[PDB]
Amino acid sequence: ITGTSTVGVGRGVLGDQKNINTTYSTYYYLQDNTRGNGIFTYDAKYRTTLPGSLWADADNQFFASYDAPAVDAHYYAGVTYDYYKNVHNRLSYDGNNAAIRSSVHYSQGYNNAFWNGSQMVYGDGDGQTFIPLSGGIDVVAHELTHAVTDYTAGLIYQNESGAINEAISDIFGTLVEFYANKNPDWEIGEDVYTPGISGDSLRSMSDPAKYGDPDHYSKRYTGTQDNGGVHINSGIINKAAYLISQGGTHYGVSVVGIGRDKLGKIFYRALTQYLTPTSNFSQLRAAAVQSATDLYGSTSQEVASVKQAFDAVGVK
Ligand SMILES: O[C@@H]1[C@@H](O)[C@H](O)OC[C@H]1O
Ligand SMILES: O[C@@H]1[C@@H](O)[C@H](O)OC[C@H]1O
Ligand SMILES: O[C@@H]1[C@@H](O)[C@H](O)OC[C@H]1O
Ligand SMILES: O[C@@H]1[C@@H](O)[C@H](O)OC[C@H]1O
Ligand SMILES: [Ca+2]
Ligand SMILES: [Ca+2]
Ligand SMILES: [Ca+2]
Ligand SMILES: [Ca+2]
Ligand SMILES: [Zn+2]
Repeated sequence: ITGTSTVGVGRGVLGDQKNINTTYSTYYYLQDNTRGNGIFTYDAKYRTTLPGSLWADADNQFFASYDAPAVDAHYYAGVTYDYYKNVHNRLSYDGNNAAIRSSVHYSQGYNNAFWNGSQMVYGDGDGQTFIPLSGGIDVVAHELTHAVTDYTAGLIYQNESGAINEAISDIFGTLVEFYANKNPDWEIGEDVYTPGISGDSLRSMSDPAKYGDPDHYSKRYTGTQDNGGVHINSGIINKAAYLISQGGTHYGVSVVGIGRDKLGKIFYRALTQYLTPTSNFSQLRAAAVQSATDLYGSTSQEVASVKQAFDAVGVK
């Protein structure tokens, strides 16, 4: 909508207060004009018609329980935009400041979030498996990274290319979480997963096997569930990325960590320069090696650590 840019305040899913960029035109809309061509947050009103209604508020104060998922989807979309612009010089998910749109209150008791090819969508959870999923910055960044992937490598969402697609979203979801620097970890979804169970998460990058996901290529799932296990075999790549950044000895193979920033530069370059829709795990290794070579040289520790990490998870 056309209006004047202003700043509101509210509370997110976890009860934390934050300011949000809004637009005033009779009502205050969750429309942030300070980033690219706008960040727009919508209310699906417990239905599945998308995008729903652009979120309208009468007084620019968003402290109602019903407001919280919108606050966080809107705010964390902005953080993720900032990450890609400030860290990778990428303007929104298409590189040309495409508008970022998010809908919350999707359906009833919906225990998931997703990028639908045009926008992000967040369920409220059922209060047992999940609370509203936009409360997790790694979830928000995970989904928006799917958009980045769709506009760059275009990894098909099945089998190994789909598992890479998932891992990329977990990797940059985590790197955005570290970028914002509020309780950062190498776990996925911990902030919105199982409110009645402490210390758990949906996936682990540091130890995928914690939740039954493979941490080595020999353990990859080869059935048909989950589009060929795209959320399962992602653990193999998540572990490799974790090792590149943090180091460790995995199945007896030692990896010297090079830190989160260099992990991001290597995998972002791989994603945007070398990966293709049909890339498999072995092609990802080559892409990451070439990216590290571009950035730091063929004889660098960085290239060495990329090789060790993929060796450690059995990807040749
Ligand atoms: O879980 C939902 C909650 O996030 C919202 O605030 O009010 C409706 C609930 O279904
Ligand atoms: O209570 C909710 C209210 O906060 C919102 O503004 O409109 C929908 C209602 O369910
Ligand atoms: O607020 C209620 C919400 O919790 C549920 O998801 O659908 C019915 C609504 O009235
Ligand atoms: O999937 C397994 C899980 O069920 C168990 O609790 O801990 C080990 C995991 O491999
Ligand atoms: Ca209000
Ligand atoms: Ca965390
Ligand atoms: Ca996390
Ligand atoms: Ca939990
Ligand atoms: Zn995903």
